[PDB]
Amino acid sequence: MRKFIIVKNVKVDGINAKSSDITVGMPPATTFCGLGETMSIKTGIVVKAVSYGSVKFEVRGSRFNTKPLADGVFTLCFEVEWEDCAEVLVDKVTNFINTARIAGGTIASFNKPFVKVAKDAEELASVKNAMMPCYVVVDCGVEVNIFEDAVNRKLQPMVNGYKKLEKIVDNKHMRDKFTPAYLATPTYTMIGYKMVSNVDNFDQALWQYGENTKVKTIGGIYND
Amino acid sequence: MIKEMIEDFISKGGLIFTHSGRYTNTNNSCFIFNKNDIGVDTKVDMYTPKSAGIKNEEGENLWQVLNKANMFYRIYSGELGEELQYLLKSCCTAKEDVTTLPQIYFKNGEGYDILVPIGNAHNLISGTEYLWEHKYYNTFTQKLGGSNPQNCTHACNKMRGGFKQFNCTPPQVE
Repeated sequence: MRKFIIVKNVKVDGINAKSSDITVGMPPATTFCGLGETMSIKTGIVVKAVSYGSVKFEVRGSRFNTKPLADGVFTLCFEVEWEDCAEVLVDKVTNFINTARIAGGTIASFNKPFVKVAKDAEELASVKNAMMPCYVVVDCGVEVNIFEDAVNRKLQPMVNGYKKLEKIVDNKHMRDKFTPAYLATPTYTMIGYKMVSNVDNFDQALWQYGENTKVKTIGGIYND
Repeated sequence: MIKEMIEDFISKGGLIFTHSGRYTNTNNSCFIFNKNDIGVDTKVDMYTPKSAGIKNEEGENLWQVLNKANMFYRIYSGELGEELQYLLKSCCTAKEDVTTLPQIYFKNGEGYDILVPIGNAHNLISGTEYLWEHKYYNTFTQKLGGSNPQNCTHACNKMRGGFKQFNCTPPQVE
């Protein structure tokens, strides 16, 4: 919990809004975890976690009559390990965003990346508020299942990982014949959205990969 | 009763599955049957060419019958007994097919797995019924199988009204 780089107003065109057979809209936390992981690989920077928020978002055809495509604007925040400089980080990140994709859609513009630092829990709230304004995604857990929870808790299902179903036997068509490959199906959690400044503990908005082919937050299930 | 239904189903190249890549591409032939997934209310999907299956006078084909009165669990467990079992499970068999499906890397410790995502029959069939019964409308509807769903799966062939999807649009800074 020391160093974070923030990228406000990442405008993205032609997002593939479909993240599973039953979820269409906001790209799940897996997607933004994959974005940070991809950045780490290409830039050699160590990315610990990512908070992301919604600024604007619209599935095409859902506001006015005119596969499911969307467009929106996000604010991103990467928890990072880096001491080599401050703007050499800001430049490596700029360079990567310019050509990165978010759920298949192209970045059209973003504010300039900047670096924020936290020495304790209290500075961590300043990192959080530097994302304003945006609605970040926090993990509310599953009580019963995503269907019952969607009706009764009025919360929003979100892909949070995958269950491996079977190992792939013949890698004929597989891109990569050394990495272990699995037939898999998405798993879900329930999420809620918070105006960042209203998040009590920023750890609970910082998403990263975890055990058993899931993503989760550093601080666990969201609690007010 | 049920036998001639299953009989005619095994006659054609009939497969019972809990997961399939067809839901994402009508030409993919990946079908998987996750045995741990099976419970009293587990909805299942099936495939025959042209989605055949004889139509028992009650008007129903096997897919309709198997998903009505928890008939799949009943049969698959044994309150039916050997005869109207094991050959029900003779079709609950896998079929690997990667073509047209995505391949993604998913971090795993130091290293990665590569995952080929396929969709879940129960969440489609039971999910749509559940959001229907409970008057939940914060949804999109998606019709699968293309024009000609009868050649995709049995559930696509009968649920021509479409499957419900959660509208995951977020709030917006105004």
